[PDB]
Amino acid sequence: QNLKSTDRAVQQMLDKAKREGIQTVWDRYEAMKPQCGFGETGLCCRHCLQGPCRINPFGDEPKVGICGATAEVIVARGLDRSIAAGAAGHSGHAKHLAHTLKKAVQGKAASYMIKDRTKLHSIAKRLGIPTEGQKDEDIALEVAKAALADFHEKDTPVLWVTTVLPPSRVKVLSAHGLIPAGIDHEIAEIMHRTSMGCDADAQNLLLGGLRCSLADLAGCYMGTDLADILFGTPAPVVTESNLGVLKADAVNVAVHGHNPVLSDIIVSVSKEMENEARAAGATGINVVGICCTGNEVLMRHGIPACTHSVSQEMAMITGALDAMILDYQCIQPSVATIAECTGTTVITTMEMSKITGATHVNFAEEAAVENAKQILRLAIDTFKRRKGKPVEIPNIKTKVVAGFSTEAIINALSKLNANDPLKPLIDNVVNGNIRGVCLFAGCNNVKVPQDQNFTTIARKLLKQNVLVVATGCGAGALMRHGFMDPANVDELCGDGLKAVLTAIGEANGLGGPLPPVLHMGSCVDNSRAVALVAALANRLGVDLDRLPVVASAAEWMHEKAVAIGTWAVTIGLPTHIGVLPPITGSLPVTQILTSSVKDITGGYFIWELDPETAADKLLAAINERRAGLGLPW
Amino acid sequence: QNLKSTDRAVQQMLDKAKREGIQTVWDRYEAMKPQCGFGETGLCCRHCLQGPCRINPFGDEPKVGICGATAEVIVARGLDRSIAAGAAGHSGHAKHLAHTLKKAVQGKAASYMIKDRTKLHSIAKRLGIPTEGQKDEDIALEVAKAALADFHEKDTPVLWVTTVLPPSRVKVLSAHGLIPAGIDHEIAEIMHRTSMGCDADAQNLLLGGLRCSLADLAGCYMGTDLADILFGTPAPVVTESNLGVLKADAVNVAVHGHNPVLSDIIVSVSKEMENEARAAGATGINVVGICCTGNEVLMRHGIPACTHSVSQEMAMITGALDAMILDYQCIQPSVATIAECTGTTVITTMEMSKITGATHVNFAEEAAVENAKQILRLAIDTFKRRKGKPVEIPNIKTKVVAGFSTEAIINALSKLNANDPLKPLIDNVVNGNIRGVCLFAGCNNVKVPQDQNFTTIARKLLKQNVLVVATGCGAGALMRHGFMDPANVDELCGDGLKAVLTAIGEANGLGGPLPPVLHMGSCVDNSRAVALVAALANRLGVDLDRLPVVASAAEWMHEKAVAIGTWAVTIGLPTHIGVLPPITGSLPVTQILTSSVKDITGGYFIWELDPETAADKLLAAINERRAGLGLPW
Ligand code: SF4
Ligand code: SF4
Ligand code: FES
Ligand code: FES
Ligand SMILES: [Fe+3]
Ligand SMILES: [Fe+3]
Repeated sequence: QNLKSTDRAVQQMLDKAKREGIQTVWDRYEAMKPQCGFGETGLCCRHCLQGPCRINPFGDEPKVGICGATAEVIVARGLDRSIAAGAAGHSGHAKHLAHTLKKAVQGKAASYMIKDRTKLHSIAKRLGIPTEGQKDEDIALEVAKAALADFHEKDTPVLWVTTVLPPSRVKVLSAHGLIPAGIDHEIAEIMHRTSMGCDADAQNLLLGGLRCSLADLAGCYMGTDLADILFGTPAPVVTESNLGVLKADAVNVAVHGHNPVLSDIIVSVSKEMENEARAAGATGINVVGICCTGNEVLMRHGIPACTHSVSQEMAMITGALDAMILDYQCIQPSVATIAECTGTTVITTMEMSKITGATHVNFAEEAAVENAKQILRLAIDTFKRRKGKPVEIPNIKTKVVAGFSTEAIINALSKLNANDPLKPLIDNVVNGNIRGVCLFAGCNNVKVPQDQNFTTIARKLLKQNVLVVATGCGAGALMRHGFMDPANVDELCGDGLKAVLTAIGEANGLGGPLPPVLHMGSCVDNSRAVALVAALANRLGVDLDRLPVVASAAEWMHEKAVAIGTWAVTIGLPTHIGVLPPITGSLPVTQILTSSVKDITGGYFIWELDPETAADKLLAAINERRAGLGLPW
Repeated sequence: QNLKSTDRAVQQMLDKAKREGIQTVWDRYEAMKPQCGFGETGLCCRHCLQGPCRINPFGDEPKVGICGATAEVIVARGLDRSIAAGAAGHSGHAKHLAHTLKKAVQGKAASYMIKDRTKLHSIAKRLGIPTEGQKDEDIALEVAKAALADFHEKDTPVLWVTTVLPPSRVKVLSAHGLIPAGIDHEIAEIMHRTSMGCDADAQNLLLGGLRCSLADLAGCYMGTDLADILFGTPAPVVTESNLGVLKADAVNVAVHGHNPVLSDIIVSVSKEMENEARAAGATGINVVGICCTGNEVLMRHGIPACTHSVSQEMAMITGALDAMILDYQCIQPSVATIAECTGTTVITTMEMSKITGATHVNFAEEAAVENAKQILRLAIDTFKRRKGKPVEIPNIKTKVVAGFSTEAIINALSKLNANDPLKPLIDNVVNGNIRGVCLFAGCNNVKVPQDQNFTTIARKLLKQNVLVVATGCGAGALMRHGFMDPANVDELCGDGLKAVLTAIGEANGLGGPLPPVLHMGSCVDNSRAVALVAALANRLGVDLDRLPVVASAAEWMHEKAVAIGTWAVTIGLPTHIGVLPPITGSLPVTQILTSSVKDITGGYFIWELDPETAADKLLAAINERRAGLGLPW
């Protein structure tokens, strides 16, 4: 079972699933072996009804697509569509939040409001929206309208690219024609250019994909911006993670998906309803998080994280999960079938994300509190039906200190230097206490024993004094293995890094260090790491491709994560990936993405299966950046 | 060779390609056999890096995707993305024309202008744009701005859906939530909902696809609208088709692709340059058409059609094609490799559609005449290099009467009834002279002997008095086999149909009938058949799913054609397809698309391999509609 997951709670539920005959993601993976080598290498195309076409990676025919498409065109077209799909997910999330903010300040959804007035005004300043003499509701309406305008062509490019990156970076991108004209405009243009008998030049195609990945960055950044306005900017919090946060005597309700627009309301209304749950025999309503919508309410409210990604079925296997409330993205559709065995009420809430066999509740922001009550009452009914039923909740959980928004990080640093908060961080980079910065991002993948790459790489970087920040299911992996617990700083961190975490924590009224890893939030909150790295770059007067900053999508899965990895390279970062993407069938495309993209953006993909080898390559990349600044290493 | 193409000129060039060792699309198809059965059935998914996943159509495992996706989810997701890709192609074409019209009336591209003032004003009326007291350039600017606004969400739905379909049809679509909110909005939403861990309900997924297909209809209709404003509404013309329109002593220049924005200019400037071509020893510049941009300038200017679709390489094999001028879509990238053997100068012109090994000329509307000259001079240089070289142009061509825009059809009918032009057509439907209407649309496909389905089905429908209209490469197939020559009416048409074609032609100052098939233009000009059928429906006071009107995408290939077939079903038409789409792996999805979609839109797909059987099923569908109106049959 430790070949499936390094998480001991997950291993325990795998034993239970095995003996109850419940099929899991790992079983479905095993039944799929051996996987198709054409798809694995990227040498398959189904973009027209003359296909499917394939190309032998080596040997005799087929050597070319029926229309004449070469291996390098087929590979670049397939990658481009996965970037566009990722952009469409992060774009759709941001768009829904834009409509919510607009409804809120137009008096149409009273359950929503401007919660962070500081954030609203700083965004409006960043966009060049006039604030002084304006009402908040009119500033916010201007911000929401500007958000919606970035989806289509207009007289400006996408402002959620051009106003978030260092001006030098924008000029480098603009010189290569890489600035997006509109978010949905770029998504559609990718789909057009990759359809049959259109773009057939690998380099032209990949430049389109880099541009589409910045459309995805815009959507990430807009989603983070709008969610902070509506629900508050995260600040440091303490909570717990892993399956042991479930409680047998409570109504256990998981929020699962990505968009917190309803899950933040569920959090609020669930407090309002403890009495109704006590009347059914529960201690209360135990809201817990799965995947990124769980990260959202962990970051803002300290909702304990139940589990993540590949292991999400295991929360049901406990027998104690009474409801699973879904919005969209990364939800294994298997949860709807598994619920018939485990008793869980699986509930979809979004018009464009339904699952056959789940109960659907048509959430509308105008009726959000009423919907949350209808939903939580289904959860209460479910808890009643398992009166007397035995549960197996693994008694396994970790302490999690989280909530490190970029504003929180700057604020924490300001306690060492009030008027120059970034300087203490840069000082310890220069003198070697901080070797560099590594962002862990992206999913788990069934192909990789769960969390194995994240923890192995992080363990080695931390001992080498790398400052480690994490998002999404990378934060999930680290948090479930103790990397967000300050009590483990002594074990995990080098002396230089420990010294810095201790000074910052001691200066923030804690008598203890910051945690070994800084949790910066959900996948769209990868935009927070951009805001931090960009601010560091602007303070040093250099572009991002000169900073000792790297990223590792160590176990990545989703098209969303492919987009993120690509815009990490596009904004200038050495970017490690721990699962082969479908590009090895084309050496020219692999060469572009792993080497020659350096000459365009200064970033590049680092393709490494072995996590120990990956850590060495990440340290080498961090150290080359150090040498380019003339730092010792 | 007749197993590859029923076109005798194509067969002759296949012999030449074979003996010169030049590989063709048919050779590349043969080298790809046997094709992958998982892809053929739709039972493959690569939407995340845990894949590729596949499902055995029958037998033991794998039975489900790794994430839990069922066969019906995987099949519906794959179809949805092909619809979105099609929508993005027709959308991009329309969008480029919208920007061109805006540049033209803003004084920025003097090579473009309002050429059809009648069309501009009728579109503006249809959209509710005020005309009286307004300048043309300000009406047109309003029309262009409204075109661009249909790509994103606004306070109205896509007007290029709601103002083009009968009001009853709009209410039926609106009741099922099928009206698009924005063209690129729907494309992105499809990409989101079909990414991993999102929509997992076949019916929900397919309803999204029907809505996205109407986004494609909007783009088709907008593209036709804008092209008519800019370049003129087609009116009946006489020309020729097939490889024999090439001339050994001329500079033979093919316009190839879909967007006529440059190819219409090439037509104009090529006249301006006969002397420069004569100075190099040519008789002149012989502009000919390939695929839909060729249809565009055939419809408006009588440019002879050289060839289409699957056979496009054959035009090069003659040795006489000096230049091939490409915009985008349906261009076999093989033309760039083949040119090294045949001497042809292959020229790309659009930023997002390049082909490795082709010469790229960066066309801009602001510099259109200068670009056309640079391009035509490359063609002249090429003609010089083949001085004395022998060519093999098959002496095979047909007479083509074309240009039947919906306005041209109404005008032609008006000569039988000035104030009620549709009535003569409806009269002969009622009394049986016209059994019904069949639209042939879409591509050729290497899987089907070229043109075999189109001609076989058309031959049987025409003898049964069906009025046949055609677009795209369906018009190409019919025109290259003599179906657009009035001299063949006696051979091809039933007595009822012949009587009507004769009366209309005789009443239009011809002493001869209309051609056996009415050529209504390019693939976006499928919107013209919609405008005609909608006008017929509005005149009878019924919805389109009550008219004896069918469609046949008899040899379809492109994702664009998948979108068209889907919106033909969505607007209510029985729609035959001649190549299996990747849906047979899911019986529930096949049942929805072939039967139960009837209960939503009244249209349905007719899946039939055998063209003789297809003609019977199309006649049966036409005759059931007749019976529903109480007509004899
Ligand atoms: S687009 Fe080309 S390579 Fe892809 S399926 Fe069609 S013929 Fe094959
Ligand atoms: S989305 Fe599901 S079915 Fe598709 S590749 Fe990923 S795991 Fe497999
Ligand atoms: S041949 Fe297996 S992915 Fe297409
Ligand atoms: S297994 Fe062949 S199309 Fe994927
Ligand atoms: Fe996740
Ligand atoms: Fe074509």
